[PDB]
Amino acid sequence: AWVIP
Amino acid sequence: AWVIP
Amino acid sequence: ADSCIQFTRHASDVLLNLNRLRSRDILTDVVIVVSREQFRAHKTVLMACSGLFYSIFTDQLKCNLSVINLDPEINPEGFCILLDFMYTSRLNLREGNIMAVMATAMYLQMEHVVDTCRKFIKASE
Amino acid sequence: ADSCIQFTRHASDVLLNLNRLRSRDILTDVVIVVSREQFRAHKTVLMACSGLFYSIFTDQLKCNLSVINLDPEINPEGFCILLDFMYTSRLNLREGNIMAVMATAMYLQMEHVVDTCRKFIKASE
Ligand SMILES: C[C@@H](O)CCn1c(=O)n(C)c2ccc(Nc3ccnc(Cl)c3C#N)cc21
Ligand SMILES: C[C@@H](O)CCn1c(=O)n(C)c2ccc(Nc3ccnc(Cl)c3C#N)cc21
Repeated sequence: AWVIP
Repeated sequence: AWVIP
Repeated sequence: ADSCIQFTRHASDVLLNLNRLRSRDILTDVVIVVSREQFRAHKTVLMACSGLFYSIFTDQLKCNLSVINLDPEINPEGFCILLDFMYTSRLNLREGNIMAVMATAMYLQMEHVVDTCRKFIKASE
Repeated sequence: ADSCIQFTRHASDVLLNLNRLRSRDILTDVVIVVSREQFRAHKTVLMACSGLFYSIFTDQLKCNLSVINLDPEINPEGFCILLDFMYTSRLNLREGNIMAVMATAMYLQMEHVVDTCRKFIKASE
């Protein structure tokens, strides 16, 4: 996996 | 885009 | 062949187009009912994203239904957020919806969503 | 919301599952006929990957057909390679198939495939 897009 | 996977 | 080339952005471009088809209600083939609230979708995308829908639409009798009613305990907002995640890879997780999102992801059998929900809850304890 | 988190591998995981549905012939809803040769697929994936299929399946009459016959000049191997690319992001481009793949991608209106085919041909001149 999870990221800040 | 195109790459060698 | 082991000599294939690969277009990096292809999978994301396909998903974007499937979400545009959903927005425009094109070739949607099922209505998911969550209490009062109806959501139109593509059976293939739902199966690709959820262990629950994969079990439902591979069943010889349920594969033919055009309406699926979810358990009345399921929150329509939680379902809506998960349906958007299925079609976009983006999860709108907020303090005010995380419990409902996690309970809905457990029901829908979406393993990766459940794991991130658990991590965010554990950080808030 | 602008506060979403994103699962990086989601789009690729969805595409992998759609290709597993195709392999198992699950919820496929169209047969593409290329000369002697029949290919089963999902209309949504074909529309998501091709300007030709997007035009076909958004037409009020053709959206209902369960069989689509392609122009007899289209090579079935070229179509097969492009159908695999649609469901996997991997293109099996070889000296012996590049002309047929490019002609098929031009017909199917797959812009990114046409561009790489052109680049590989230009390098061989
Ligand atoms: C996309 C990724 O996040 C995985 C989502 N997901 C989960 O979490 N479970 C438990 C699934 C269980 C099943 C599936 N769906 C499939 C699994 C096997 N083969 C095929 Cl063809 C499909 C389809 N369609 C997705 C699941
Ligand atoms: C996936 C990526 O490589 C693009 C593939 N492709 C091309 O090359 N053309 C010309 C397309 C022309 C159209 C499409 N498909 C769509 C375009 C607009 N809106 C929606 Cl909802 C879809 C669908 N489904 C894909 C095309």
